[PDB]
Amino acid sequence: MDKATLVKTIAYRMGNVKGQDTAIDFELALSIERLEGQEFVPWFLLSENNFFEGTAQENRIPVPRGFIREYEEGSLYLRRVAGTGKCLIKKSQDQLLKYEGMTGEPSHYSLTNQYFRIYPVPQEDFKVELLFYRKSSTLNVEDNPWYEYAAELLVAETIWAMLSARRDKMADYWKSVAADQMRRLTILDAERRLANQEIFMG
Amino acid sequence: ISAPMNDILTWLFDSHMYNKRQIMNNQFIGDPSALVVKDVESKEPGKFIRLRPTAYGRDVRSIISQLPVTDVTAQNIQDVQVVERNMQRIVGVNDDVAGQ
Amino acid sequence: LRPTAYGRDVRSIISQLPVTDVTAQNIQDVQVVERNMQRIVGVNDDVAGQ
Amino acid sequence: ISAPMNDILTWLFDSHMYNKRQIMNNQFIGDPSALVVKDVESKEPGKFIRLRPTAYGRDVRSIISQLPVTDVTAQNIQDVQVVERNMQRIVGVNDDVAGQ
Amino acid sequence: ISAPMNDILTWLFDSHMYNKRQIMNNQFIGDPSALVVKDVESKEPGKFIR
Amino acid sequence: ISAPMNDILTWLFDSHMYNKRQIMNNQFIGDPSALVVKDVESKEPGKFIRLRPTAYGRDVRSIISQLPVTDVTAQNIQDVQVVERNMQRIVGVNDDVAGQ
Amino acid sequence: NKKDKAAIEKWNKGDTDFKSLVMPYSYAQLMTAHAYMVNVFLNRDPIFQT
Repeated sequence: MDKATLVKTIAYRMGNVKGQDTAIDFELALSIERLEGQEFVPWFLLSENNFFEGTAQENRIPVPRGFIREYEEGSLYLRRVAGTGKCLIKKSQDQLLKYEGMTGEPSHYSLTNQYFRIYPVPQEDFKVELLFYRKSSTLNVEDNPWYEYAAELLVAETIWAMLSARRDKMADYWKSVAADQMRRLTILDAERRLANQEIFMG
Repeated sequence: ISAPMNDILTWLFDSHMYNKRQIMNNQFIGDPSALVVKDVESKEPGKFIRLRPTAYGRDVRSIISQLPVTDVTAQNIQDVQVVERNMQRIVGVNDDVAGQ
Repeated sequence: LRPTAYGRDVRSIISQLPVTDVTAQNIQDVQVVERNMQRIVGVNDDVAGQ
Repeated sequence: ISAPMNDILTWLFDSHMYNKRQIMNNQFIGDPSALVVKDVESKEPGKFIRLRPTAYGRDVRSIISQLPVTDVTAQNIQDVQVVERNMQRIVGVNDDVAGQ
Repeated sequence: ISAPMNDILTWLFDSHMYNKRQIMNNQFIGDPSALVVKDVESKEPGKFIR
Repeated sequence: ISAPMNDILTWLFDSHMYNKRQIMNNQFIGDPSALVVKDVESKEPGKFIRLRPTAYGRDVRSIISQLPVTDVTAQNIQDVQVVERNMQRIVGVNDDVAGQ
Repeated sequence: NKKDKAAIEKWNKGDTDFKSLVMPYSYAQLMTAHAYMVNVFLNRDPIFQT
């Protein structure tokens, strides 16, 4: 679906409302903003490979712009000039204070709020790569992913907001509908991921 | 003279061996969704297989368990011993009957 | 477990049928009949002797 | 003459050994969230693994446990012993037959 | 001639020794909040952890 | 020649001994409020530890208990015995080999 | 092994840890054999006899 069909469907299923059209757009943007803030991150918010170049003597690497989380089946990889690389390992900061002053290529990291820290402090310019989840507004894709893949969740959520202001009791119903849609969306994510995968112990 | 009995012995051995082959390997049955996979597949000595968030309250046993297998054809050994004694009796090379 | 069964408990689904041979005690009975056979023929006989 | 049998012995030893390799290491399954991690990773003799602030009131027993593993291929030893006796019989170097 | 076997022996010993090293130390799991701490850390013979 | 091995023995003894030092003493865990204290601290042969007035009706079993401790490093003894046998083999002073 | 350098460091500090080794068995057997041969041939009183 697209924005026009979304607005038309939201207006139709809210009681064939016709006067309001701008509030629907406002609460449709706010619905996406609210959904991005919750704990569950769908698969379509995963970014592409991004590389960062940094100066010598700074261990702090700022977090990418729309960072929500770090991809679990992903890693921070150092790309050496020759094209080879190693995967850096995450530990807590307390655990990485032994290394201050030991010298070499970077080998470990910690995330502390807004900064990735490379504790084996490089003495020369480096380059790292990362895969992570991002807010949509920052994705480099043609249309909002949400519109294509999670359209029903979006409609219900928008309706709740609009109705809650008018004080209808229908709202709770639409919140339950949205909760069911999100519950179903979570299962697909797993299925999509776990498809054609065989697990061996050890 | 002993051929009929020898066969009974080969049958017993082969059956036992074929049933062991099919089931005696360590294997596990589990729910793929609840765990982070790369962790399952590591042989390092101490390793924590981290559960994904949803199963935080589930009985751990339920998530991964090992299938139980038993060989019921493992007692064929007592039967082998009888047939062999009976074979010593027909041929008479080292026999029970002469003096028990 | 298959997708449609993602949340099920593993223990319930598969099990091995239990089997027992009740005719496996015929061995004690064989031993008696053989002793009785030694008595009729008298080749290696329990009688005559304690 | 004995090669057919020897080969059976090699198969048994190899199977047991491979199944051991796969599952023996001691590993634990657990919920990452409930505990403070650096504590888990210490080998000091007496150490209290503290529950994290968000889990201050939880019961300790539930959070971490060790996966149970068993080798079902560990009884292949009785079977080895039989095949070896059978091998002594064909060759006749140290043979059960001829003698009670 | 014996080299191939000797190795199998070294592997067995080393694995065992490495797995013991990692887990065989007495350690406890607990809720920090419920107890007065200095009490936990005393080796005196009779002590009441309040 | 044997030093690499001896050192393994020293590590084992020391580990066991340190883990014992830490946890062996007999200690009790309890609720201070429920009992009259001077009573707890008496070594007389027969003594009734009275519940305090505010706890007059409580069940006695619940209030005080002894923490359970075990030494898991107490089996290092079987391991010591193996390493010693292996040491007799390298040096050859009292050696298992040459003899059945 | 990689883990070994750490262990050596502990030992220097005063502590104890596990450093790896290769099991003796094979050596013992060679040595037992060499002895058989020395006794049979060399330790005799005449050695070369006619």
